[PDB]
Amino acid sequence: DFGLDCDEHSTESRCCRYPLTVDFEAFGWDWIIAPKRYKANYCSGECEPRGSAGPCCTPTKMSPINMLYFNGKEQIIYGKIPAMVVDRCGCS
Amino acid sequence: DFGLDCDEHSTESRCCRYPLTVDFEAFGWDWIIAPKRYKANYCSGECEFVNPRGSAGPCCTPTKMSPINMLYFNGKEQIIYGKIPAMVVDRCGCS
Repeated sequence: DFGLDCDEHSTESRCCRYPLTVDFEAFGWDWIIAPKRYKANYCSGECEPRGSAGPCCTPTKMSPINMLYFNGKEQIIYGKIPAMVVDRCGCS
Repeated sequence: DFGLDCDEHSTESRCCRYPLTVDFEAFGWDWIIAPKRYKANYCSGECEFVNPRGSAGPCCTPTKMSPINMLYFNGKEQIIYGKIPAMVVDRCGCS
């Protein structure tokens, strides 16, 4: 099947996926040209190398984003950065 | 911190650190010279509260991990000696 999606107003106790904007500009990371901002989302809820065996509401599928940024050497980098967007949440 | 250690068959519900041996020789990775076997451990237990991780809910996860040095083949009479990061769980906690 699929993962569950929730808003800030859900009274959902199970492993669910919530919206979240990651703001690089707000972090102050100005070496990042684009994007200044993107939708990352996150996982939260209960479940009835990485060293965790216990079930946990974790991203079960993530997708990359393309970024444009400085290394400060008059060197601008355009790259595909993996695992930046939580597309789906589930337990282990 | 929240560093509890448990052995197997422990009666424990809280976030604890359990033993686990990773055994390259028994697994058959004969290209791995050393270590043949090492203590990796893992985290397990419940966590109460009243970017490429993207998890907010509390979870029993390693709060500290350490590397191991490995000696292995690429099969070209090429033996590689390197520091391999995050291979040993040293401590477990909720965050």
